[PDB]
Amino acid sequence: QQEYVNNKQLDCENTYNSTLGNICNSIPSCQSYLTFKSTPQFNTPSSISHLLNSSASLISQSNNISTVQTLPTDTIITVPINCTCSNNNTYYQHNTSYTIQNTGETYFTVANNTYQALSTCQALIAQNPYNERKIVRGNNLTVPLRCACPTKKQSDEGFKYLLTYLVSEGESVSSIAEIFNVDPQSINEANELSSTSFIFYFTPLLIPLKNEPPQKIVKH
Ligand SMILES: *[C@@H]1O[C@H](CO)[C@@H](O)[C@H](O)[C@H]1NC(C)=O
Ligand SMILES: *[C@@H]1O[C@H](CO)[C@@H](O)[C@H](O)[C@H]1NC(C)=O
Ligand SMILES: *[C@@H]1O[C@H](CO)[C@@H](O)[C@H](O)[C@H]1NC(C)=O
Ligand SMILES: *[C@@H]1O[C@H](CO)[C@@H](O)[C@H](O)[C@H]1NC(C)=O
Ligand SMILES: *[C@@H]1O[C@H](CO)[C@@H](O)[C@H](O)[C@H]1NC(C)=O
Ligand SMILES: *[C@@H]1O[C@H](CO)[C@@H](O)[C@H](O)[C@H]1NC(C)=O
Repeated sequence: QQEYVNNKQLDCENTYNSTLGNICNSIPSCQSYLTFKSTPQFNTPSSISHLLNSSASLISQSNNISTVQTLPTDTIITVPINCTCSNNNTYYQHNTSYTIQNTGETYFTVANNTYQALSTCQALIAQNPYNERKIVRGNNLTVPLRCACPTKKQSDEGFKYLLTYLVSEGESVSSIAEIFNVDPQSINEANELSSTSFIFYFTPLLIPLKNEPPQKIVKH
């Protein structure tokens, strides 16, 4: 289980435990997965791997695609990543780097737009030295991407991986669970939600997996 960010990552002026990162509460190193929607700029295994610090061969393997193909805009892909503990072993995160392309970008646009909510403004503020009001083109940010490793309880239940899923409008825990062939209660467990809680678009949600994720993700 990890606490759900619950749209606290919209409130960049305040610090919330969940927005600083998933807590290192299990094994210190594991294989994990992110998801990512291709865009005109990030439309190939090489460009996406560079942004997210994965490899083109891993993306090719996980999605059953060529390492050199383009992807139609808005294709959801899985991205295999290491997940390990960082910052005095406090957080599970996967580090990557991002150089600001245009002055005007902010910690929020980096976390929410460029990285599609795979990180948070608060984690970027906490883990970088730049004045949040004066970020400029060329600043090279460390971006702590959200991931986790299964807890002992989840492993005992048969979960091999956790995958960080990006919620879109019109999804429910049941529709997301159908993608991965898991019980939605296991998604609730993984995110410290109940069947009465809500999930929100443009937030990351951990999906516990018994097997590798499907090679093609279709929301509906
Ligand atoms: C956040 O975590 C710390 C230590 O883990 C502790 O203050 C408490 O459990 C949480 N509270 C707040 C206000 O963040
Ligand atoms: C995993 O960690 C190794 C060693 O730090 C690093 O070289 C590699 O880029 C990482 N790969 C992924 C997919 O996270
Ligand atoms: C990830 O980035 C943080 C913040 O700069 C750093 O403290 C940590 O050592 C990094 N972990 C790596 C590179 O494995
Ligand atoms: C990729 O992740 C590894 C740790 O797994 C880290 O050492 C390396 O600095 C990262 N690369 C980038 C470009 O941030
Ligand atoms: C967050 O990013 C999405 C694209 O991933 C964008 O559509 C949305 O406008 C951004 N959220 C805010 C509050 O600006
Ligand atoms: C930003 O830093 C990373 C390592 O933290 C490095 O791999 C990358 O080349 C740097 N970006 C630029 C544009 O120099």
